[PDB]
Amino acid sequence: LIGTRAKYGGTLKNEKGRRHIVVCGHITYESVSHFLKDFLHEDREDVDVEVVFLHRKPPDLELEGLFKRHFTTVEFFQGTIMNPIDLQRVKVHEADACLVLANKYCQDPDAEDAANIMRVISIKNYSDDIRVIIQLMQYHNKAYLLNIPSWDWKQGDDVICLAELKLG
Amino acid sequence: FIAQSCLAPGFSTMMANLFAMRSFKTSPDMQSWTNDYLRGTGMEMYTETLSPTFIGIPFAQATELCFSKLKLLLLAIEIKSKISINPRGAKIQANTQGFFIAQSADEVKRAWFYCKAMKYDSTGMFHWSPAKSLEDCILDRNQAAMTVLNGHVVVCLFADPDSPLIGLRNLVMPLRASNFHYHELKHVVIVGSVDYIRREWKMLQNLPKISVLNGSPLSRADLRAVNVNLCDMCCILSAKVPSNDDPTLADKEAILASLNIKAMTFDVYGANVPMITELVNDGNVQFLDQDDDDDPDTELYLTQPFACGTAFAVSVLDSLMSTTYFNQNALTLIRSLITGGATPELELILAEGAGLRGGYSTVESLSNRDRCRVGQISLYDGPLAQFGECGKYGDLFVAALKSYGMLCIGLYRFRDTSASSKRYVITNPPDDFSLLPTDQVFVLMQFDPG
Amino acid sequence: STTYFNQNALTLIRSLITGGATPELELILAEGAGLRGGYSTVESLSNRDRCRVGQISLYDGPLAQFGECGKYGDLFVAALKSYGMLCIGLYRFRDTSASSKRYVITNPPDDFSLLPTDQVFVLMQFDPG
Ligand SMILES: [Ca+2]
Ligand SMILES: [Ca+2]
Ligand SMILES: [Mg+2]
Repeated sequence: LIGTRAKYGGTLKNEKGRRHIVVCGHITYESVSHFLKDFLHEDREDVDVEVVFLHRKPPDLELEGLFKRHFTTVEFFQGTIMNPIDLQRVKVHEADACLVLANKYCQDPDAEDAANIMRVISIKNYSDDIRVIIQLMQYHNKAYLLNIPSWDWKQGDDVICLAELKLG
Repeated sequence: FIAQSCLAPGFSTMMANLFAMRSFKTSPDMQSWTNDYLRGTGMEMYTETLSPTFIGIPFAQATELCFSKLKLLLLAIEIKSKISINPRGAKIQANTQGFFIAQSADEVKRAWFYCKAMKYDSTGMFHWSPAKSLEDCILDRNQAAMTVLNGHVVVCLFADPDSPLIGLRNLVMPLRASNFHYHELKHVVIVGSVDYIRREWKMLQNLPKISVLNGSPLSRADLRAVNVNLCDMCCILSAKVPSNDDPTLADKEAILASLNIKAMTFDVYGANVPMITELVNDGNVQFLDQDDDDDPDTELYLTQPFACGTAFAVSVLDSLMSTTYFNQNALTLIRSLITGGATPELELILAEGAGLRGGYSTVESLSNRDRCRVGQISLYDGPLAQFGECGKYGDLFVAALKSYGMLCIGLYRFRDTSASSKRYVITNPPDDFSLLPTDQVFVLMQFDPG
Repeated sequence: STTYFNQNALTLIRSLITGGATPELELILAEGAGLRGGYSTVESLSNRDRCRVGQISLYDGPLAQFGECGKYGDLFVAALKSYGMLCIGLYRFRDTSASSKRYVITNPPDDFSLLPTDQVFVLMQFDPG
């Protein structure tokens, strides 16, 4: 009943002239390790961009060690993107962009796409002027995101359709 | 409540707040429109025996005196066995039970101490039709585009063929009451799967002016076919079972449909389309609106979408259990005001299993058509426009009652007086309240033959 | 990661693999009526002139002289000036001797040695007629 103290929580500390992004969705050891390797590569020109991860379930021991090795550039927070309180903690309004990862190996592509679409609505509800990049499983779900009044492709909003690119 | 909102937008919010027991403290300084809205939320139904001083006077003079003197709104009385809503030319008899709207039961006691010192059905309350077939009511994309649909009602239904039945009568029949003439009846079009509506067509055979369009209301092609930009009210109803995977994902279907319509452009934009949305979870109301602050712990009736008559949920109906026990007549007034006057043995007719059966109209039967109905008016034009500029609410209440017999219940004005066409509900403003030319008044309209 | 650092990078990918997907095509498709046709005009027919992804062979043709011993840089220069083709890479047999398996070489150096059985990834222009 006493248990242990909340390992991950609180509000991200603000810094002057600091650029950060929010990554949500499928936060597992496969996605985080692969994303961090490509995001932080020596070939790409180095830019001071902070990476903030938001997820509901606490990370396992393997993911915690990965975050430790990237202590000065990667942070993790416990919470859901559907909660406006949790959105304030990670400071989405000050984030350069929000990245929504998707579970490619999912039993129901419709269920995965519907959950990811709801995440964009929650982010756009908090503030419309946020760049959102989302991975999409099926092409017919792209119409729902385009019909959102706050969705603007000219402002940087992008949809990465796995089915469209794979078959292309 | 959704059907009543079609006739008068924002009526569902006024109905829900009038049965939830809320204690209202006046505040020194806060947001102006919230302060007016919160004062209305402190109003609820109350019943009290009328004073003997009121004996022998008509109802119109009785309710006018209560508003001017006792600052109480009398809207219904009981004549004995039956309840009449704003009766015309009805005397106040001895020991009469009256229905009042007030902040608390203490204020209501002043009324007791006042002193000088085949066209219609068998019941004749709803219109009837000779059991039109479902196949004749099915329309295609080109069939619905070529026909004119102005001032109609669009019912966005999300239901699987195996989904539990939600009783699509309860939304259509109140719109088919005998209070409305056949020329002023609002056309009803249902957008959804025909397989689900087929099971619902048993009790919709005899209701005139019903249209069924196959497809999904999410698609923009179906919405443009039925001309959603010209409809009086767009209703979003979901009948699918909740998967219980996540509370925030329960209303993903209705939220997407509401946002899709708000963004469409017509050759008039979709943001001005009046819509009402059904929510299975209270916490999903935060995604219905964009220009507002959201809080998980806030109460549903405190939210902006609910205050504007846009969002609705069954959680606000739990207060009816306590209200019914303390007074059986309170629930009877509820049903007669929202169901279009559903007489008792009419449910006995419905319980038989043969559906709605019609009857031949007689002089005795046609007398039931004369009763008050829920309506909304505007002060921009007409003979009541003089009070819009600077006239007080009390002056409008007396003038409307004396001239046309209409009983003003509340007001429906824009949230911002200056940008956005959002209107919130004020229930029973004080007699000294100031009006605006862009105000809409909830009134109880008498039946005018012809 | 590529999309976040540059939005134009994703736009190039979509145009290169989908044959050209203009933004308002997505809006038309999102309506729900499917693909919609239109009457070709003088301006509408101008969109047909754009580069396409194709593959050529150095076995028999006007560019066959570089197959024997010509360098990759010479083939890239000659093809661009004469035909407008832009060489992207090579599609060469795994074994030079045997299986008919060809692997992909992306942007070989200008000093690379070509083979008569080599295929080149090129971007050919639209030729009317
Ligand atoms: Ca009260
Ligand atoms: Ca909101
Ligand atoms: Mg109230």
